[PDB]
Amino acid sequence: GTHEIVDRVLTELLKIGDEESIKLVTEALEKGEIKSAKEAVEVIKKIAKEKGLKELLQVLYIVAVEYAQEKGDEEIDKLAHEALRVRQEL
Amino acid sequence: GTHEIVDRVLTELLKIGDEESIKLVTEALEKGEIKSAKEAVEVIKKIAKEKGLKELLQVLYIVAVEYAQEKGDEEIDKLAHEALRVRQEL
Amino acid sequence: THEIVDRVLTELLKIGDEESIKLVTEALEKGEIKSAKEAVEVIKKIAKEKGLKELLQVLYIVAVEYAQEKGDEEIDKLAHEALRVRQEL
Amino acid sequence: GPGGTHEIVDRVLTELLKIGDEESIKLVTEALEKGEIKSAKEAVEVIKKIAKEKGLKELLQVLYIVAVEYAQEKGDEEIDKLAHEALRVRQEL
Amino acid sequence: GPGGTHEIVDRVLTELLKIGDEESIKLVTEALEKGEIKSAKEAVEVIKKIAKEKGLKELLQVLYIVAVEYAQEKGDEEIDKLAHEALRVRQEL
Ligand SMILES: [Zn+2]
Ligand SMILES: [Zn+2]
Ligand SMILES: [Zn+2]
Ligand SMILES: [Zn+2]
Ligand SMILES: [Zn+2]
Repeated sequence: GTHEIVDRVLTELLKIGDEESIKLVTEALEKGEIKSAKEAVEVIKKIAKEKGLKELLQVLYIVAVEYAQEKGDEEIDKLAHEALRVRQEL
Repeated sequence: GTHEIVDRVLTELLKIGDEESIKLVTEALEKGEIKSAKEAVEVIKKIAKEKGLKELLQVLYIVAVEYAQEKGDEEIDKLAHEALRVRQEL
Repeated sequence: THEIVDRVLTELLKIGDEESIKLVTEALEKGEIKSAKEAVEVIKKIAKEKGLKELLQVLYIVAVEYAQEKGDEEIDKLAHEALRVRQEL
Repeated sequence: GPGGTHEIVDRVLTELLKIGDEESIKLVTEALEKGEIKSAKEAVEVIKKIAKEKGLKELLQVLYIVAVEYAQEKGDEEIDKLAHEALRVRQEL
Repeated sequence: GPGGTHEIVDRVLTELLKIGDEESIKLVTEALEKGEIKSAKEAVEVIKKIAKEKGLKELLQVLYIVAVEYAQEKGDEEIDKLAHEALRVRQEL
């Protein structure tokens, strides 16, 4: 759950070589800050808004919206769209 | 249903950085208008024909034929081919 | 029923082959393609006459993956003919 | 049998088209039409030797990828061995 | 056994071909051929170690992706933990 969102975000960040978001996301994971898939999205969303990381929010939208689709989870879908909104409003 | 079409369109728009189409599509989604995948294709195709958005229609054709293929939806398949006809007539 | 032509147009789009999209969509409009086999035959014939190597490339890939998916030996045979027609242009 | 034959050969041909390698395409399609390839294992073996003879590191790369993924799919340990062989041939060129 | 070893090693090689990392391909094939690997988990540890000692950032990126997806497939928390270690080792290189 936690790792399912986080690990995929990490993988997608490596593909675009966003090394700073990789560092920040992994820290949040290791700080014990993530206990659910839902928690992963809000934490990663918050981090990206604070540091102005448009590509992190793009990755986050894609990963969460597919996780929500795959699991039938309406809450994750909401956070994914809200991530893009943060991305727009940067 | 609705989000099945819209969310993949947004994901594909993100992959090519079509920031203009992303604005319009999430705007259409947020406006509570779209109640079905068929309405999703209709609204996006009409947006993109009005604005002359070749890349949106291409993404629309692909997302909608593959959705119509998966679920057996003759109406959506028709709408995808109409998306493509408008694009070629741009 | 026309699974093959849909996958062909998606691939033609990526390479921006608007002429093949046109000619392929025309064949679809007229009711010509009602099965996988007729999909490959009609598209291969159209690519042979109009001299479209890129269409035959796309058709081979699409047809051969379709054949593998469904275990359809006649489509496989058709896919390789389209490749041969390409190699002789 | 031809089931495994075309799974190897057709995916190799698909990948060669993607990189535009007409030289390999002609070499593989002619070996297939000449009856040189009657099983998955022979496909790998024939394409591997063709590529070694002509120094086609790009064809061995495709062959390795297609063969090891087929070997994992079918649990075929002989395809897997040939696949690693293809990679070694590529590496020694 | 050899199944899990090759599921890890073979995909790493596949991904290394895609980025053209011939230095890593050689070091990985060398470790495979030397019977130094009995399981998927050992494959990850040995590849992670080589990549640390030779400073191979790209091998570690490939290793994380291969190992973390294998771990998800197999419900294998030990291999997941290795995958994140591989990313940390890359961060310090
Ligand atoms: Zn993990
Ligand atoms: Zn959604
Ligand atoms: Zn259609
Ligand atoms: Zn074939
Ligand atoms: Zn192997």
